[PDB]
Amino acid sequence: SMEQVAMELRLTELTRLLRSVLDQLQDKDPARIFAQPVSLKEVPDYLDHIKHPMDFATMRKRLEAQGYKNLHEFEEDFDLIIDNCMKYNARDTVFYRAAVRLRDQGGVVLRQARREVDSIG
Repeated sequence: SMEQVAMELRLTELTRLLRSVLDQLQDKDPARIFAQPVSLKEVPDYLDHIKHPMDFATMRKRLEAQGYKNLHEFEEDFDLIIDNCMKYNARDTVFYRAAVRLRDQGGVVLRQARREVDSIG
């Protein structure tokens, strides 16, 4: 149908916008602390602590499968990255501090993307 195509074009554009948003969020992690999943070889007990792991590579895979339907779902995953880290690592750690900085710096980027997604529909 012609509607299903029109939808598919919107999803594609949302995917295009969320791709730029992801690139901007990931620039705020220059140390690449959140680039890849926490290693289960190197942190064997991780899943006893964190029930829903997340990282930028895993968000990228979902993004390119057009698996984000709206900005809310995308933000849930970003928030997992941050909130997982702040629980698993203690306050006086390079890792916790990196998440606080990503949260603060990403907020600005997420603030504008919400307006762009409301604006462009």
